[PDB]
Amino acid sequence: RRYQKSTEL
Amino acid sequence: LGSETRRLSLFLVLVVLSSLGEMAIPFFTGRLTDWILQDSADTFTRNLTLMSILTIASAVLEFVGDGIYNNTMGHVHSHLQGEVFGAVLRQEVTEDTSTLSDSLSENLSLFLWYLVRGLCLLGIMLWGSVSLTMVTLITLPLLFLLPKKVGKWYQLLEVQVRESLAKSSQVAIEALSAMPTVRSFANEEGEAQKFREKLQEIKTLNQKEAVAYAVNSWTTSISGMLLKVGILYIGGQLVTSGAVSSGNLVTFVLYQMQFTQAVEVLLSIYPRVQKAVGSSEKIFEYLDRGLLTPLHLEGLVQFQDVSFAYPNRPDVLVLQGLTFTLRPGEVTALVGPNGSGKSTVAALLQNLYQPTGGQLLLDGKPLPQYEHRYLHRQVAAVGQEPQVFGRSLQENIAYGLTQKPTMEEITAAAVKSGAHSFISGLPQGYDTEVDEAGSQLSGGQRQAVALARALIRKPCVLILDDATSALDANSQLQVEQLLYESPERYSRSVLLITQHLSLVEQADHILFLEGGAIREGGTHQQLMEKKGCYWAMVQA
Amino acid sequence: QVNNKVLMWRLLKLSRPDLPLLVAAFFFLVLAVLGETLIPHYSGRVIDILGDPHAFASAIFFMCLFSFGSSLSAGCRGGCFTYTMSRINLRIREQLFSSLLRQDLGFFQETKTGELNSRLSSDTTLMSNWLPLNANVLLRSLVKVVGLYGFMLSISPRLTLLSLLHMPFTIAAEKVYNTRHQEVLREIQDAVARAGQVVREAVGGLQTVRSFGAEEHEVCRYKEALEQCRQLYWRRDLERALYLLVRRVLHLGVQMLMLSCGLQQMQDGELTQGSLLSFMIYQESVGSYVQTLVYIYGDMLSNVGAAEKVFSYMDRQPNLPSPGTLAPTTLQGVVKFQDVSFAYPNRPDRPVLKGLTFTLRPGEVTALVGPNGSGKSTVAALLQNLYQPTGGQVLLDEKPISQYEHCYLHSQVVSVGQEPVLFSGSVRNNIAYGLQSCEDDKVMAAAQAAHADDFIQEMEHGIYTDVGEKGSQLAAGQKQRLAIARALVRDPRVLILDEATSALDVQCEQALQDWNSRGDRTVLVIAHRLQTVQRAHQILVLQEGKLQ
Repeated sequence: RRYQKSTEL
Repeated sequence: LGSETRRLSLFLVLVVLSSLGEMAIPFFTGRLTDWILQDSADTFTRNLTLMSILTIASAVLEFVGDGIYNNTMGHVHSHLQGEVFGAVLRQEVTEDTSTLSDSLSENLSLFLWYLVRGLCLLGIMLWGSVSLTMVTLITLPLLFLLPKKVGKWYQLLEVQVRESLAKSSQVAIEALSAMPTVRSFANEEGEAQKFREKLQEIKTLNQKEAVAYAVNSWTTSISGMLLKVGILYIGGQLVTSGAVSSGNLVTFVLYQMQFTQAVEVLLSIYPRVQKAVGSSEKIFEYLDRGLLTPLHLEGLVQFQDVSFAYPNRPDVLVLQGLTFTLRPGEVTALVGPNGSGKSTVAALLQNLYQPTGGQLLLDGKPLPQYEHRYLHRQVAAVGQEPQVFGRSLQENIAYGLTQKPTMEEITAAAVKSGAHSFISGLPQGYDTEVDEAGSQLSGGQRQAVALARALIRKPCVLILDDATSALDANSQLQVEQLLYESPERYSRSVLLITQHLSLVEQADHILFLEGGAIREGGTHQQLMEKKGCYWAMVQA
Repeated sequence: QVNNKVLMWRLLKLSRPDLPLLVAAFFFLVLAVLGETLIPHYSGRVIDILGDPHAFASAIFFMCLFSFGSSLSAGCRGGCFTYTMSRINLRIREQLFSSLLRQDLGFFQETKTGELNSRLSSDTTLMSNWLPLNANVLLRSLVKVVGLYGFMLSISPRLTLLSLLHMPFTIAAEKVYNTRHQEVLREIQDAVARAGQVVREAVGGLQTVRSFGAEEHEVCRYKEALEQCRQLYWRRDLERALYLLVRRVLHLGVQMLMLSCGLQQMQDGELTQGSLLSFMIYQESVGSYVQTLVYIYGDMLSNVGAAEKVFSYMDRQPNLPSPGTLAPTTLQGVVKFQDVSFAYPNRPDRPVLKGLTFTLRPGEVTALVGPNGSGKSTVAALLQNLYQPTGGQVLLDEKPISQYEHCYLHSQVVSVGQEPVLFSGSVRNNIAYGLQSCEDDKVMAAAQAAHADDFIQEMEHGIYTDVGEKGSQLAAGQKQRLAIARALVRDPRVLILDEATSALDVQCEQALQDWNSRGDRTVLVIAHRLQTVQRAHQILVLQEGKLQ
């Protein structure tokens, strides 16, 4: 699996 | 974790292979570039087939490896939780392990994947062009210092804001949990003012949190742009010089982008792994901190120089040289000072703790030598604090039973204990489930359930005490009448520690202890008609 | 439904005072999106030019300027939206807390404190992300998609048709995966809660388990719960990997179909190299936005539901009677009960009082005795206007108690609770609770009236120390004498005692029942024994809801 980035505000 | 040393090794192979299979999209891309400036279709087809095959194989291998790792980690987590709970229950927190294991597993998997990826990318880049790789390695640390510094400050501000919000929450829950007093004193405006004053402090921190967020975003973008430009300039100059072709430059650029992404992921992931590893040691430390065969007992017990104490220290002993004895088929009661703690003797009768001195052998056999499985179902009785578990009533009234009793047997046991009426009056019969921890129970119902649970196993000794204290006067009278009306006085030994003299009136031989040993005793009629303790208590 | 539209309108109106911030945010967002759209076009034109210094310099300068401007706007917008979110959260929490304090006592008798904590700690944050997070990402994501497709159609009107045909196979897959995940998560949560309940039950009944030696069965039940949860964990972990594999395979195929078609079109002569590079960049970038749009639209509904759940608490109507206005200057203190009957709304049609009737006088210290299933507590409570009697009436100085002002009434009449409760404030704040202002001279006088000074005065700084949380450091007897001092600091005209002598000294009770606060002020004391008989001027027993 691959890293998931948090949505930018 | 050692028992799964093979499977994990298999995983540790597959990931590596996958990490080599996904490096075929950049490489061949550059190759295609070097094909477009030197214009057959045979090489184009070969490159396309190689790229597609390698990518498909990498995807499949990654899927298989992830499946194997998740399957192993689930079993490891379940086993760890089971062992933790068993140790905790026998010792006499649980959710901490459950909330830690998933995070630890996920972060470890991501760390391993991206570390292997980064290693493979660095190796292929170093084989590709030494000079550009050296330039990238030199300029990486200088462009990866300030963003961490800004991010730490932003994270500190965020955690401060969250802590302040939690403080205000309680400042509110505490106020809302005692409404009758607040309404009685007409002090709602004070509570509103206190909450507003609490919020006026977070209002200050939010501004600096926003400013730090903006500055962090700017710094990250600037570093990201500068890093790429620094290597693009030197790559362009090298290509113009004519030492290397354009396809090699394209492959190196793609590899450098992927390598930077991998390094950034690793830096983001590592602290969580460190925190979880540090936290698991607390759970570890908290977790790490044969009998003769019995056949039957006639109910004959006796003690000589018996002593017992609290687990904290042997100096908290509540007995010293006791000589308690109850004949088989005879019911007796004991009395003493409230602070003497004679109730532990009942625990000594249940073999909960080994004697601190002498012996407590009963029925011609040592007390701690019989099998625990069969002894607990022949020497136990109603506890000092009646309660009902969250299971079904048909199961609550027979808890701790190796074999579930039949409906007729359960009904007979309840009737002998007077609990048949409670079972009949309960809706849906015995299939009804009682509330957890006695949430909807009653004193009389609890006493009846305790008596039924005691008498279901046909005990060879009775340690019933304080059961009628929680029960009502009518229930106590019914229990006393049932005890007195049993066939030939139940044809067994009873050593009930009664709380009222009404039960002790018909005692075979009453006794009272003082100083850790029995100090007086005899017949109830003789005790109440002489200078004994019973007569003094009755007169007083 | 229209309920969602109503909730959305309410959430819009809640954010009305944030216009100067929202305007700047929605300006910076547009600037950033417009800047980020145009870079690959200039990259492609630079590539084409390389294969005239003026055009090259112009293109390079424009690309750099757009990159820098977009980089700045992408941070300014985030800062503004973060500040707006924080403001909305702090605004909604205050309204939610200030609306609950006006509810009736039955609402708190019924509703569990856990629900109130959940509303005031978790949902008030979930409903605060609606405008600054969801309606922001959705807008930019959709706009960016429109701009990218416009540029793609401009570059090549034929290659874009393949992406337009391919998109549904991505949209449907993302929707299905999100739908499955959203339910797997809640199933896992329910299983975890059920597993924890077993440990809670084992902890609750520990003594019986140790007495019967049934640990080997509780361990088995816990292991069964864990084995039930592990399967759900494994199912989720498998579904995620399957989705990832499908996504990877689909993308490679699309790219190879794009690469092959683009090369075959260029070798014909209808395209250039920079145009192909720009088209490839656009086609690569469009998919992430297409997926995140679906993600955000799916996530917004949870925030809407949380907002509905929060708003359902502050719109409920209370059950208090009509407010009063009267406030005489000198209350006589005569209290009369006339045919008073009462039934709790929580357990209706099971009356505790059946036509109770009695009369109180200033000097006539009246004592109530008799268990009556602890019904003596109910008659004390309804004398403070805490509950309204369903039958009969209770009157103060020939007027109903409900006709007096709420602030005024609780100054003349005060009662001491059966189980005293103390607050986490200082000693002075607890004694002067509810008062607008007080002087330390009165606090000493109030404290000396209950002999609590023997404990307070040993303590450093006197009355300014912090009492432990909910009176944790105080003893049972100490709390009783502190609660008494909270009453005579107010100089009451009517006094009610809920068996304070059960823990406090009997002589102290006599002094409290005979001092200036009780010399000519009506005193009603509740006793569980005949101890009140030594001073009661009018003893009154009541059983089964009927007076003796």
